[PDB]
Amino acid sequence: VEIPSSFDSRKKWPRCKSIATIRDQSRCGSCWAFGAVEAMSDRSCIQSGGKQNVELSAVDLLSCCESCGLGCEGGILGPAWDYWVKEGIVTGSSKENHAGCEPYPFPKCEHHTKGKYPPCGSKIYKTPRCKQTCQKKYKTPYTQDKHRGKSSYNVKNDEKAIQKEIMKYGPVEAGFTVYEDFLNYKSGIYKHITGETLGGHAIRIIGWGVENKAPYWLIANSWNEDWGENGYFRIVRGRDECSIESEVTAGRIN
Ligand SMILES: *[C@H](CS(=O)(=O)c1ccccc1)[C@H](CCc1ccccc1)NC(=O)[C@H](CC(C)C)NC(=O)N1CCOCC1
Repeated sequence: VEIPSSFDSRKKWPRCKSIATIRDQSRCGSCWAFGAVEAMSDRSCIQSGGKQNVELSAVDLLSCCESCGLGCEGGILGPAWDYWVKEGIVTGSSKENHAGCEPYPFPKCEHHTKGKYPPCGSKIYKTPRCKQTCQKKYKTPYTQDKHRGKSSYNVKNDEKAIQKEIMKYGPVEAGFTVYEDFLNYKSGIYKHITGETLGGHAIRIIGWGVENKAPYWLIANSWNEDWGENGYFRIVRGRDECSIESEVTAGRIN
């Protein structure tokens, strides 16, 4: 397949409401779980021809996956996608939207950037308990609100491979190395220039493009709409910038 100079999953599959959604981890290192449930939400819709049109619960995956790492202290992508395939994940919106089986317990906050929400600050919440209980207004039992994948896999660390994957099957989750200068991002095409490592971050790649000959990946961060470019950032594409092409993981419902 020929790869177009630009692609945006929001524009290809606009009936799928989750794709254009920007979420917020709040004061919790749950990026690993957000990147997953976001991409799973997008993909469940894309791959089902719009039959599933849900927001999958971040807290269910964060709190219930025992093999996924340390919860709010950080996680592991392979087991997150495996949990979706084997156990599945229920529905659940942000705290503020109070929708679905298990909405997120934690409120929006500003992540090292200016805005209308309270600053997140440096402290992290304890990983929520695995409650296995839909909110009282949601009239489906927890186990019966589960959405399951069929397969999961890591994507080849090749630019064209990642592009074909996104274009054909939907947004992917991707891990990358976060350096201090990432905290200072307001807009533009990011590359690492200053600052030391802050570990890793997991996000959702929704597309790609090119501006003034500079190619980039287009990515949804999970730090609310006030961070970066209305919740998104762009990063250099084609040079494994901060290992952005080397930790891609996704999966399929069928
Ligand atoms: C999310 C990244 S983040 O918090 O949104 C972020 C932090 C700083 C800069 C930019 C983004 C989590 C943070 C986990 C954390 C780390 C240190 C203190 C508290 C919480 N990152 C992860 O979950 C990563 C995911 C990988 C795919 C990169 N994993 C991770 O941090 N760990 C793996 C499990 O062992 C613990 C560490």
